[PDB]
Amino acid sequence: GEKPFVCNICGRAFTTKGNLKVHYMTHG
Amino acid sequence: KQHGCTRCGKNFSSASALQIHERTHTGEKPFVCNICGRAFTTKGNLKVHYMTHG
DNA sequence: CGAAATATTAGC
DNA sequence: GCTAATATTTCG
Ligand SMILES: [Zn+2]
Ligand SMILES: [Zn+2]
Ligand SMILES: [Zn+2]
Repeated sequence: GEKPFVCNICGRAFTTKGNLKVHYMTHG
Repeated sequence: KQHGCTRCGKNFSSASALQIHERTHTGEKPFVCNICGRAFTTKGNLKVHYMTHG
């Protein structure tokens, strides 16, 4: 679908692996 | 060349990007919704706003 | 290439 | 949700 990459911590979805990666850092 | 806001100090990726940012200082909002008349600084934000009407 | 579009983010 | 702003991607 539209945003296949999902953050398992907060559940937000993203269009690319890279966008997920940069967001995932904010949980560290 | 760096496209810096000489009048606020922020740097931007292109001249047209500086353009869009300068509107935050001048109050220029060239994109007006045809339904309710709300004005926006960018075409993209007006486009999203139209989806709040349909 | 830089302009334009799009995705995202911050704020409330 | 809905805005304001900008970083990233896309485009001709
Ligand atoms: Zn998350
Ligand atoms: Zn400025
Ligand atoms: Zn409107």
